[PDB]
Amino acid sequence: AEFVPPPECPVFEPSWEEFTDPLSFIGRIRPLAEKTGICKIRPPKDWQPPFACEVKSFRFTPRVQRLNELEAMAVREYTLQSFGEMADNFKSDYFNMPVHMVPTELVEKEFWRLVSSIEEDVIVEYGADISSKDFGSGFPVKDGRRKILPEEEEYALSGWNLNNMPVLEQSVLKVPWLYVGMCFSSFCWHIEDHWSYSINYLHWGEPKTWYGVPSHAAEQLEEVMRELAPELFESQPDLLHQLVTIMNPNVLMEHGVPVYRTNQCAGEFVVTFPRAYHSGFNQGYNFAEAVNFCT
Ligand SMILES: CN(C)C/C=C/C(=O)Nc1cccc([C@@H](OCCN2CCCCC2)c2cc3nccc(C(=O)O)c3s2)c1
Ligand SMILES: [Mn+2]
Repeated sequence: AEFVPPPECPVFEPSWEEFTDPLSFIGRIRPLAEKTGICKIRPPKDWQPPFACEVKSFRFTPRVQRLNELEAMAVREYTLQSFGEMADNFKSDYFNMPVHMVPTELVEKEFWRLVSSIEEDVIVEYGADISSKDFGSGFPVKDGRRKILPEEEEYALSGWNLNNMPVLEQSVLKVPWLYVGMCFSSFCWHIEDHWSYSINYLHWGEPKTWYGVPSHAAEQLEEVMRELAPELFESQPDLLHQLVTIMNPNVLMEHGVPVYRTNQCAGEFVVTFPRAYHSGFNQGYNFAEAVNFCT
């Protein structure tokens, strides 16, 4: 009856030589990582970019998420600090223990029980899709808006700074987004527009739990998802259906869809490959930055 964790996706720990350029590194790991849809990359231990958001003025209105909205068939303004106090209070009250003592496996098991629970109605909030143009990127940027210390210039010029990723697509003829998470805040199964790659960096906080499906199984997932979707949504275009495609990974696994998981911890990157379906949820109060790119 309880959730069975999918197998773990690949984790790479490049040396300083292998860490010189993200595009080259991703191209090298592609033979393996494209067979798992997602992978995790741990930078060298000394690579520690400072958090460069304007924390004093960081204010936002998160969106309300009802975990069991599919089975069942608002706007308060926070600062970073006040959302964190709300987030920690929620999780410690929910589990009756300090937030850092809750095992990742237990939050994962409870999340999926809640998504299918018809008797318990859990509602959470997600500071999602915050533009880095609003209060700045979490990475230091040579934009002139904020001041960069000498020890920070290396990170402003790093290829792994998400503001320095190639985002322009080649054809005959984008900015990173920010995510402030709390326990159980989540994202539904989707692929990126134009089947792009995405790269995701967790600046700080509790882990972000991911699930990924390799691209060779994309059509298989789509058929399972539409076979099991409510009939009212069955004929909806993909771009709209993706707004509500919450589905337990074990259900996909029972239909033969390969699924991998990972816990992305603070300071780690997750890369999603072209047409690799992914979904996930946050273990607690955290702060992530993400951008789409093409190769
Ligand atoms: C594809 N979804 C729309 C399906 C809906 C899922 C859902 O139920 N709730 C939800 C709430 C807020 C944002 C989003 C998605 O927003 C995409 C961001 N994009 C740029 C800004 C404008 C909108 C599109 C995300 C995609 C994504 N992918 C990887 C990791 C994360 C993460 O949160 O860490 C996210 S969040 C989802
Ligand atoms: Mn995505």
